[PDB]
Amino acid sequence: KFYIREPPHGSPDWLKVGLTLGTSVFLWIYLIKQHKEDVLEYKRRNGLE
Amino acid sequence: IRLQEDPDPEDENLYEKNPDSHGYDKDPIVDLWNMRVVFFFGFSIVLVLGSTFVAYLPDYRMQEWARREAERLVKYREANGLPLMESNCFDPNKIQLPE
Amino acid sequence: MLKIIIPTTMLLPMTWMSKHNMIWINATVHSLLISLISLSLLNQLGENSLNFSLTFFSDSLSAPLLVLTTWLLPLMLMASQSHLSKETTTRKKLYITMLILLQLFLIMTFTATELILFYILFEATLVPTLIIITRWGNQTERLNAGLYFLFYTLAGSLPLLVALVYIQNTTGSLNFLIIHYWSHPLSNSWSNIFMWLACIMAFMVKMPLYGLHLWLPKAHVEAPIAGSMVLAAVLLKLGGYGMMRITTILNPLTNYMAYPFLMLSMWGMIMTSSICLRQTDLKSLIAYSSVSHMALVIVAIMIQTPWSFMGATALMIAHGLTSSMLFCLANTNYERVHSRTMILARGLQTLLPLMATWWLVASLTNLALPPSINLIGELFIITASFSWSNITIILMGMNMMITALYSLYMLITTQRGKYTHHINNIKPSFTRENALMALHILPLLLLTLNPKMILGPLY
Amino acid sequence: SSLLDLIWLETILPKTTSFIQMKMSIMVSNQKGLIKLYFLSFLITIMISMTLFN
Amino acid sequence: MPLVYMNIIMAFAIALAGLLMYRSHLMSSLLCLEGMMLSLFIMSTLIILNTHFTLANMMPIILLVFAACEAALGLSLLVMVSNTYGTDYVQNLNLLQC
Amino acid sequence: RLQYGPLAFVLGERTTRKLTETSKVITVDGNICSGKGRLAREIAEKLGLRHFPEAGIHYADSTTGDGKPLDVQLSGNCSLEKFYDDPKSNDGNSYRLQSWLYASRLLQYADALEHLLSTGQGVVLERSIYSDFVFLEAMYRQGFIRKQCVEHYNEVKKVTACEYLPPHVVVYVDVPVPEIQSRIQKKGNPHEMKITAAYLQDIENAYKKTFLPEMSEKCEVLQYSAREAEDAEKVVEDIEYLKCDKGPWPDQDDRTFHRLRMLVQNKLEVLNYTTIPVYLPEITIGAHQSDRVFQKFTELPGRKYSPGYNEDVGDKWIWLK
Amino acid sequence: MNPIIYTTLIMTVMSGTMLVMISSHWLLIWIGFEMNLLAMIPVLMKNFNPRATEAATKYFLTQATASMMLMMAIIINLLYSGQWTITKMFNPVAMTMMTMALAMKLGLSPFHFWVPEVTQGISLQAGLLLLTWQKLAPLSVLCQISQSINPNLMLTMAMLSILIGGWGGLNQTQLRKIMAYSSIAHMGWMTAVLPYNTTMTILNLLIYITMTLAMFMLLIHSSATTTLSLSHTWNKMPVITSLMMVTLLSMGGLPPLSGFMPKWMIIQEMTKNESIIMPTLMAMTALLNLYFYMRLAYSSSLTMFPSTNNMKMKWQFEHTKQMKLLPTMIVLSTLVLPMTPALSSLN
Amino acid sequence: ARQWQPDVEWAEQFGGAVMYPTKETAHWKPPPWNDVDPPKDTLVSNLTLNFGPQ
Ligand SMILES: CCCCCCCCCCCCCCCCCC(=O)OC[C@H](COP(=O)(O)OCCN)OC(=O)CCCCCCCCCCCCCCCCC
Ligand SMILES: Nc1ncnc2c1ncn2[C@@H]1O[C@H](COP(=O)(O)OP(=O)(O)O)[C@@H](O)[C@H]1O
Repeated sequence: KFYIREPPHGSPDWLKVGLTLGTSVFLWIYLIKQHKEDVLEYKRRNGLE
Repeated sequence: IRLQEDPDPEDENLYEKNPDSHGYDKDPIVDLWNMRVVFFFGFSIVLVLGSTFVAYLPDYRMQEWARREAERLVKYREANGLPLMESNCFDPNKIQLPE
Repeated sequence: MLKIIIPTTMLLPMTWMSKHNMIWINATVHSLLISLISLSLLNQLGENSLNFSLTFFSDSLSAPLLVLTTWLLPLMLMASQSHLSKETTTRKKLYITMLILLQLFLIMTFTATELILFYILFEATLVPTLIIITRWGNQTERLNAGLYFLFYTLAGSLPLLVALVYIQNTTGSLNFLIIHYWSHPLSNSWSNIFMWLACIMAFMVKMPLYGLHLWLPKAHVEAPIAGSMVLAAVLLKLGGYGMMRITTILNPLTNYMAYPFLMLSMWGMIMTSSICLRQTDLKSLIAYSSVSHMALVIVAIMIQTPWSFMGATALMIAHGLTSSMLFCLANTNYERVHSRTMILARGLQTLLPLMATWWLVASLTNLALPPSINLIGELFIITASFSWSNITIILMGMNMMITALYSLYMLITTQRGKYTHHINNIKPSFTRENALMALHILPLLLLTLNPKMILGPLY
Repeated sequence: SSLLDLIWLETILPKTTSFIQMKMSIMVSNQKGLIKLYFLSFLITIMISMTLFN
Repeated sequence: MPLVYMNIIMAFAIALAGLLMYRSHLMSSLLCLEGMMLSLFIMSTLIILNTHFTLANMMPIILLVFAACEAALGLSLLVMVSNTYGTDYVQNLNLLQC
Repeated sequence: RLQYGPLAFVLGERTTRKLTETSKVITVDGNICSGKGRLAREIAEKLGLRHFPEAGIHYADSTTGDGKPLDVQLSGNCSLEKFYDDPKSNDGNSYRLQSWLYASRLLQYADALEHLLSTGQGVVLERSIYSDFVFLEAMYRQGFIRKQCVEHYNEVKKVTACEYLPPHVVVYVDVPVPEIQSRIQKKGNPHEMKITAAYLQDIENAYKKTFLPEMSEKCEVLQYSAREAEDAEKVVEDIEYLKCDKGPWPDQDDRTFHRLRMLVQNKLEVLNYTTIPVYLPEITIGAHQSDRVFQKFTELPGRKYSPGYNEDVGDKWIWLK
Repeated sequence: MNPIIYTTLIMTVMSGTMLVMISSHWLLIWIGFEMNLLAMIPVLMKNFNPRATEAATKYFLTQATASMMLMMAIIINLLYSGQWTITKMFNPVAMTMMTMALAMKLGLSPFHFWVPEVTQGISLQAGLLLLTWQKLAPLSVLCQISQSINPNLMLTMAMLSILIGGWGGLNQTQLRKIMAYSSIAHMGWMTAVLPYNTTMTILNLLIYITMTLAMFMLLIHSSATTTLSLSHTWNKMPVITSLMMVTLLSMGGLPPLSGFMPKWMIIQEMTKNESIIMPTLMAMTALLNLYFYMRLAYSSSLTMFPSTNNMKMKWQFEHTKQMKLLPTMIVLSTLVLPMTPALSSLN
Repeated sequence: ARQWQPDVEWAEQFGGAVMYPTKETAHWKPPPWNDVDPPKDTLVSNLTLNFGPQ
């Protein structure tokens, strides 16, 4: 112990950390799925593959 | 006085602590290696290697190519009695003047 | 060009992630490596330019300027590490970051293939320079110097932006290759006169032209040593490069519109040399010598002949190297005695011999001494001006005489005579300062050995 | 050095422009903050826009 | 256009000129501001009644509602100014400068 | 919630609900070397209130980082001992000390108000910002400080102390100046032994003529002599039987308490006007010295980053914080 | 003011602006303007003092006069056309009345004095909300009715705004008055491009709003309302001063920063319409704004002004409240020049 | 032997009510630190009434 008063950010807010990581993972997987669906729809409409 | 101001510090001499100082850093080892890297890289690498690289850069400006082409053209034109330098750059037949 | 651009953007995080005592070493080593890499741009073709991609291209005019910039960065690092010993780590890294950003902007400026991207980059070069001047200048006048520099450049350059967007609307493209191939003559009209004026005036203010040059002594005298080195060596060459680039679409209006600028350049060359004769400040003398040399370059570009452009390119490279070396020498003297007065320190030949040798060589290169590339460029410009008219020889001879006079006046005042008795803190010259002078002077002599590398596309 | 560089090249381009800008800035910013005054200005502007603009 | 519309528009113009020319009192200018909306109400209802725009007959009432909302706002600001200075004179509103 | 703010207020946290009618602000005052400190200790312990010793130099050091005091060059730049030895210094030590002590008292009053509004427990302070000016007048009438220093003090005090609630109880301990000097001589500390009689008299005059008349109008004022102050049982009994409904505390509401709590929990907003651009030679610091001292303070162990993000003092999980 | 009352007043201001921006009826647009003003006055008077009361009084008088003129224009347009839909106005007199009313609401010259007066009078949060949102709404109305705008009147008022903003900002030392004159100049630029490209008007609006939010939030973070108060920020938190310096450089239009994009696009668009004199004058006049931005930058970050002694306690203490989206606004206001072609998405 | 940094003269140059003072602007004064002006000593002037004798 160093500080005379417990700092507000003394320990990680695990709820916020978990929500942040989950939001990042969800956004990345959603973006990958959206890009795949966009490529498939573009190919289907233009009659490429 | 109008402020609580520091006095102007005395000039710091690098030779006082380190008599054999190269003038790069206060730390002796850091200063020595700064001198070494500067001298090695700059002088040796850049100067010598870049100078020989520029000296032996290939003839991409086609100076010698132009000279050989000129030699061939002069030989051919003086062998056949043609003028060495043509009067026109382009073909007057291919040029169509206005009426 | 990415093989050179990306290493600078990697110099940035390396500078910010290196240790506190290793920033100078790492920056110098990797700047020298980047310069060596950029030495490969000198292999140019005789027919056309090096068109790497749709965005960047290199030419016999851009290549020497890029090599000069990449070589100038580590010398600036050496001088900055000289004068920034007591700074904090964060501020040292910020200064190095400003230098790196300036080099990156200059590289992209010299290699930009469109006029609007070139405008954006050559205007972006102002911010790091202004920050450097007004933040790490020593005296009070740095703020006024920065204001003058910024406002001169911007008041010159904004009509250039308007003219560039107008030209894009009229012709369809600002790509340099397209505007060179699809160029059409400029008829004698008021609108064309003012378009020519917008472009030429922007680059003339950048040059600077005589009568538009006060910002140059203001900024050069009051900027730190690295800022002074970059201002004279490279930042003055943006105007000449731009004029040699834009004048493709400004014909035949350049035959008639160039008279006032030619007269200003010649007479102000004479006047600034005479001013150099009577300068009580060494930095001001160097700055006015720079003004005279760039006035000669302006004369070359305005007369606009294949012999004038080669001389302009050679003189620009030579002036960059020589002015950087002179500023470094004057800065070492200032770091000795903490004053810029020329007559304060005397007998410096008997107090510091090898620095006297460096001063002698720098002064001999400052005046046109054969076979130096300074003389090569000046002689080509003088011959082209002679073909233009036969009294330009009178003006050029007067300028050469005054140039020799003030160069040797500076040398004799600073180095010869008897030393000042009460100045007793002139320590022996450092290995770092001697190496800085050697790295300034040797490439100039090697360029003298091989002169076709700096004679431009017209060679 | 003195007459041209330090006096007249400074007087013509940079100093005169700065003086004009300072004078205009003082003129614009020198207001007593009176709603009566600048609402009279509003009335004049409205009349001018109605009449002189068609 | 008939002369009735001319008179109503002239009344609006007069009330607008009155507001733009203060004398001493803020209350007098508030009264000038209230008259402009009265002229607007009269003009709007004269136009709507003449063209038999049946569904537009509710517009003047909304106009009156927001008119008296503005009047309430002006009265509140006037009481605050009068508490601050002792009079509703607009000369006292000079702390802020342009 | 989880931190006081508008969200907590709209959730329903109310200061009036939190209070227990024993939440009182009591300030004990007196001349130099009185029994005011011991009286405050006894009153605080008997009434179960939190005691706040006098806010001298390094109080902010005690409340931030680790409780240990920092260097005088980094916290305060003033010396009470030097003020005693050479009161008429040419470096502005006297007014630097006075302004720093006023800022420290302002900080302590903000802390006490925050504690009272967040816990409901009363606070007994050994001195307040309302009593601080007596030493300013004592310095001014003795020629120690200047009229410009007094004017700057008045401006800062106005714009700062105009925003807080006066104490519920003001307890003044009256001790005659000869007795003050006798106690000083008995204590034997040389610097305070150098205190002159006129300086002590000016403090008492300021207390008697300005502070006590000013505090009487706002709320109750209790005055005791040495013997009366020594017997704290009667003092606490007198406090417990005080009838008063003319103070601003009864007029305070939930919204006013919300605004006051939002103000006092923000320590940088409390000290906002303690540094106003008034360039007195006593309190102004040059650019170079300011930069050097700021660098030294940042080089202090647990001061480079925020409290939760200082690895050198044993903070882990920084990369996930 | 109760927090619930404050948030409901903010919601009502936003409701009025959204009603203006979604309505297709002139009466509903006027209703939105009235609701916005009615809920905006107490926001100005939130921190009660004579200066705030005077600022609110001046703002109310100006906006009430503008609303009266706007309703008169609506009625006159209805008389000659019988139409309530917001389209190209059918009467030139009504169009002139509407143009003058919307210019007065925006603060375009010569209807500008209330902008510096009120901005100085009110606090920093009130000034931020005022500038941003109260420019957001009338510009929407003008963009809707652009095709009937008189180019001469609009460009005259725009150039006057640019010149007057430059000169006023040159003279001022107060940060709020400086921000107000900057707002006047930026509104001038936007309304100058308005009669040609409402897309460029919207682009300039977005960039100006981002830069203004960043600057105001930096001022709130530093709690500085004057030049000398800002001169002490380098001794407490030097990062904020550097961020303010780069934001000031961006607001001056210096490349390669975000502030150059609106000026560049507007100059290009006006050049496409064979306008050269106006773009050149507008480009040259902005150097005054750049000058006083640079003067502010000299005092705050590029030089070190003297500090005081209680700054040591300020060092000891840490900032509590966290600004929301401040880093995002600082990044978006300086480093979005390479993302210029997104204005097509804005189209 | 050190970089010049602004002093009290520079700060007082930048610390006026406005830049570029004139006579009127010199008569002007900067606003209060907390934007709260001192209250004015206005007189309530209560109505005085004679209740009686008639
Ligand atoms: C459309 C959404 C717009 C934004 C809505 C939210 C605004 C208020 C919240 C952000 C406040 C500033 C950011 C820094 C907060 C620091 C305090 C902290 O610890 O925050 C933790 C937080 C993660 O918390 P968590 O709840 O997990 O977030 C995911 C959602 N549940 O950490 C963070 O939130 C940090 C990352 C924030 C993301 C960057 C900001 C939004 C950018 C969106 C992309 C578009 C960029 C341009 C925006 C303008 C144009 C649209
Ligand atoms: N504003 C002030 N200016 C100068 N000195 C002060 C100030 N406030 C307190 N002091 C000094 O701090 C000390 C406070 O202790 P004191 O009042 O003697 O009570 P105690 O005897 O219980 O310690 C005194 O020596 C006093 O001189």
